[PDB]
Amino acid sequence: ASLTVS
Amino acid sequence: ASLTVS
Amino acid sequence: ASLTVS
Amino acid sequence: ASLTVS
Amino acid sequence: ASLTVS
Amino acid sequence: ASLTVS
Amino acid sequence: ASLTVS
Amino acid sequence: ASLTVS
Repeated sequence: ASLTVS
Repeated sequence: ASLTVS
Repeated sequence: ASLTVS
Repeated sequence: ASLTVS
Repeated sequence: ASLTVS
Repeated sequence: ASLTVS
Repeated sequence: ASLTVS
Repeated sequence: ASLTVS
């Protein structure tokens, strides 16, 4: 699972 | 901007 | 899922 | 401007 | 919703 | 520095 | 959510 | 130095 922020 | 969780 | 703001 | 949640 | 950069 | 989104 | 770099 | 994401 992933948490992506940009 | 984008925050993604999955 | 996503939160997008721009 | 746009806020999206899905 | 809020996007902050600083 | 910070990028905050919520 | 928060991304910090310092 | 630090990279913090949450």
